[PDB]
Amino acid sequence: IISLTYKKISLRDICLKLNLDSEQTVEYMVSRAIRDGVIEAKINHEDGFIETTELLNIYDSEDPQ
Amino acid sequence: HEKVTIAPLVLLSALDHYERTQTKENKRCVGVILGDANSSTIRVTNSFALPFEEDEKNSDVWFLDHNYIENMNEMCKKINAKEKLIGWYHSGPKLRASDLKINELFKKYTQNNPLLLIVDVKQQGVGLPTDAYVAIEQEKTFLHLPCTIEAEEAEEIGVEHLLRIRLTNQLKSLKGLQSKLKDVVEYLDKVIHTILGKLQDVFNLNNLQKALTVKTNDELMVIYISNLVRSIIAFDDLIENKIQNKKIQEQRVKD
Repeated sequence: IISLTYKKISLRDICLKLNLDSEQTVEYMVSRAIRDGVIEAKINHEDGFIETTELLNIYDSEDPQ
Repeated sequence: HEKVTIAPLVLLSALDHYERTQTKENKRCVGVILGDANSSTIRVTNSFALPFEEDEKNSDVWFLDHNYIENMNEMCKKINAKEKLIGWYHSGPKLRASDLKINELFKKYTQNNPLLLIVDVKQQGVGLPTDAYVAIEQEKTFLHLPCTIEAEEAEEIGVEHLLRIRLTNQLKSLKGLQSKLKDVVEYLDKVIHTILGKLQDVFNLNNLQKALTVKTNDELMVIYISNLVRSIIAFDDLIENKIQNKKIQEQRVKD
């Protein structure tokens, strides 16, 4: 839900909304769901935010066919 | 450019002159066609057959009787005054070297550009074997025009009495490719210009079609969208028939 809100969101701001423990716990949970193609995003450690890799625009692809 | 349209009366006549004449020993049957070439669409409403003899080993010896030209003219003018000589046809698809010499015989009789008609009696090709060439200034070159069939109740009706999409097109594309394959192989054996000039333009105008594939699927799903609502409407036809048949069942039980 929080990933579909904003494309670029800070790492520490995620633990503030869900009242998580630390940043090391949320780091594993975000990269866990992308194995099945759930979140569809990437985590930038040097930048400091999690960018969503979904640009939509599937009208140019063959998937709906 | 212009167009060529031929009624099946002329097509069947040219194909039936081979068996009646009993032409053998790999010879040709030459005949004359009538129609109007003045318009953009040439329509051939009549055809005939003339005796023709030419030596195979000598291409400089040819004979054509001109009495049949004057006899058919006096015969047609007393029947159909709208028919004039627009050219002549041959008995086979393969072009010979005598096409330029025969063109000089009818240039005085014909009042327009002589039309060169090519009809295959063997029908070893695909689709329409009939070809139509137009001789213009090159010395002289033959420009080919697409041949069609005349749509009228004076011809196609008799065809229906005697006789009674892409899959065919893909087989026609193979015929054009095999012609270019044999042309390149036979060219290398004779060595180690107009064909090579137009050949390189085909490749550069299906690896290039992959660049528009991103924009090709834009209108491809619209077909499925049009087919999605097409299939849904099909249920309204079948379900209504089920309701109609259900009411028929109630009428038979009560009867």
